[PDB]
Amino acid sequence: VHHDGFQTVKATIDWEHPMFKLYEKAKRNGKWNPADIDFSQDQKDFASLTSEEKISALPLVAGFSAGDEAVTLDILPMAHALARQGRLEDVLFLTTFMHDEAKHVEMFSRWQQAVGIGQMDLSVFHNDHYKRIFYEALPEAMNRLYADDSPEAVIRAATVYNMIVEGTLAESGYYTFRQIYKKAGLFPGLLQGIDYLNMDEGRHIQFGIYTIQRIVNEDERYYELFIRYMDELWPHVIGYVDYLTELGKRQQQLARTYALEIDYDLLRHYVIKQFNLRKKQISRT
Amino acid sequence: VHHDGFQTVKATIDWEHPMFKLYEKAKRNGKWNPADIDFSQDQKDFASLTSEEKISALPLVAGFSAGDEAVTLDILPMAHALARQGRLEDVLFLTTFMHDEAKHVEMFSRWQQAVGIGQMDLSVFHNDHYKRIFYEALPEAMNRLYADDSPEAVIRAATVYNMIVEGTLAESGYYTFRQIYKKAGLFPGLLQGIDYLNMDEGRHIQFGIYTIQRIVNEDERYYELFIRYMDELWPHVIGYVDYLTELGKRQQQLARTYALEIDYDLLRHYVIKQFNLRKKQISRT
Ligand SMILES: CCCCCCCCCCCCCCCC(=O)O
Ligand SMILES: CCCCCCCCCCCCCCCC(=O)O
Ligand SMILES: [Fe+3]
Ligand SMILES: [Fe+3]
Ligand SMILES: [Mn+2]
Ligand SMILES: [Mn+2]
Ligand SMILES: [Mn+3]
Ligand SMILES: [Mn+3]
Repeated sequence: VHHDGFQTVKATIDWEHPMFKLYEKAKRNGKWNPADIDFSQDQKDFASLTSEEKISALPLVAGFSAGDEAVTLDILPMAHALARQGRLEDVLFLTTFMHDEAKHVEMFSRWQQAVGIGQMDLSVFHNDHYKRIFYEALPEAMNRLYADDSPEAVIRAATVYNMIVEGTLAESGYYTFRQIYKKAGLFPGLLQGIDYLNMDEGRHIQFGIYTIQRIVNEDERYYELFIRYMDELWPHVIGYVDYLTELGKRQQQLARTYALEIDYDLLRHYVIKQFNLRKKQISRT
Repeated sequence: VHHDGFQTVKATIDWEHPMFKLYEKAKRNGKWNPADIDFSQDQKDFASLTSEEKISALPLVAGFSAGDEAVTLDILPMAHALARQGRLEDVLFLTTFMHDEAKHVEMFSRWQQAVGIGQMDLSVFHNDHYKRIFYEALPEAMNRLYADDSPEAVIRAATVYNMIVEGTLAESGYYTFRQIYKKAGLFPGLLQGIDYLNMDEGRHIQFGIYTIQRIVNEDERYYELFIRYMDELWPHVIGYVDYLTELGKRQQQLARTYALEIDYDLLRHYVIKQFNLRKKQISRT
């Protein structure tokens, strides 16, 4: 439908808006290019591994590659809905958000190509719980915004995307990568990429916090919805974590070879801790 | 609706896709930040001008500020429609496209703020022809893609957006800016910004060419649609150009002060030339 006018003709950008400030930071801190990462040592590492060691790393890469691809596609409805509400500074920031996720897809796909597994179908490592989050609940909640941009809908979208997928699962994934392979001295290019992703992610999570809090600020009963939507998804979060844990416990050879005492119970407590601290970053009042 | 799978889990990015190549170039060539442009001399230039000279530059800035704001909002349906078709490399490139346009909005709005006209409503310089393109036909054609992503719809969207708004009007606007103010030695920060915009724009127009040509390649009868949609919009293109020309001829003081023989007939022929050469970049066969 028609534009009735344009904010930067009638006035200017709201230079003090929190999302204009986050946009400015995204530009300053978002120059990294996956095409510049040197994966040559990663190719040698992967080739040096036994078949049993090779498998160890793939479940986590399968979760990230599909996850980054899903969030690249699935942020578009949020950008649309806030655009239609006239939230110009949010939209500007979301152009950095979307471009970040494109680079994330690129990074994991470059790693897979470089180490020689691009032709391998890693979908085998998505269990039913993962599919419920990433194949279903995430696209459902985001696409809803095209026909329903009510405060409830927007809260639910930000909860699933920014607070669960990013703020709980992605953060725990970055922590897991470091805990395992940074210890081993394995895959330096991938770990460089992970550091860049984890930096981008701080802004993504802050968008979600801002968005949920500004709706809760209008009506503190939306706080209860936020908690409810977090708890609805917890069973699939932990069901995926338990599945990856079980895979890790069955395939021990990378841990033994590289003298990693992989503390799966500690990783599980990191996930629980992530989930709970995301809840605490939203104030009921 | 659900994701049935993910290309970068089943396989990898198509590294040879023309739009992955354009994405790669966008990252290499898209580092500029409007926040780094020094507008201090532009503020002094604008203040030094008489009121009659001040007005001269505003119609063109009004056209660009609203135009960049419109295309920032209005590219989202294209990204959605190609995402839903599975065209992952197009989507990756379109994240650079969208972020470019956000910076363009930012750049013009920073200039307006710095020279002291942010509080002025520049909508007065949008005549009926401009409104028909930017307030109506552009959003209509792009939003259509949400419910109709047929080859006809996609061709029409790319024609209005990439071939007319960008490939005809924007290009002619950049040329006009240089012809007038680069001559005068006026507004160095704005002209730095214009050079960056004009560089981004080359990729935007190439997206539109790629998109229209790949549909024409399926069925050369779509070539006739492309020409028809270009000719439908020509009356509003030139009606806006004639309006800006008339404003230029009535307010002569900047030209006299700065010894610019502004050749409005030459600018008009540049627009006609742009329109015709965009037609020629699509091959019927
Ligand atoms: C073995 C302990 C389990 C640790 C949890 C690992 C979760 C893997 C992460 C996969 C989903 C990544 C989502 C990315 C979202 C984004 O890019 O914003
Ligand atoms: C006086 C001669 C007329 C020259 C034509 C000037 C047209 C002004 C341009 C305004 C529209 C700009 C659209 C920007 C689109 C984009 O950012 O991709
Ligand atoms: Fe993210
Ligand atoms: Fe453009
Ligand atoms: Mn289960
Ligand atoms: Mn007319
Ligand atoms: Mn990501
Ligand atoms: Mn532009």
